[PDB]
Amino acid sequence: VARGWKRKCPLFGKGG
Amino acid sequence: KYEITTIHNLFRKLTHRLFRRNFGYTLR
Repeated sequence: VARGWKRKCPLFGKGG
Repeated sequence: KYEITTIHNLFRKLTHRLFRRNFGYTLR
């Protein structure tokens, strides 16, 4: 049930 | 604001829907 860490490349990546 | 979503993912007891409804709906 993990789609926010496997799809969020630019987000979880450097978006933070 | 993602660490709290990744750490809670291991907490089956903790209701986490912002990972797919907030961090997942983005797909759309």
